Amino acid sequence: MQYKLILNGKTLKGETTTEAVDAATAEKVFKQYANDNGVDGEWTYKDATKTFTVTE
Repeated sequence: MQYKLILNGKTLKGETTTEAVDAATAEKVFKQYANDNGVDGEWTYKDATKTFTVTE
């Protein structure tokens, strides 16, 4: 499924997607994508719109 990630912060902001087979994999990959770009923050997940949010 296409999961989404929303980024709120100053180091990084905007939206990005990933095709992952479930929400555990999608979570390892988005958190990898955040560490790549310097992002440290708090995470929510919303199984109803398959969407992750991280806010710095």
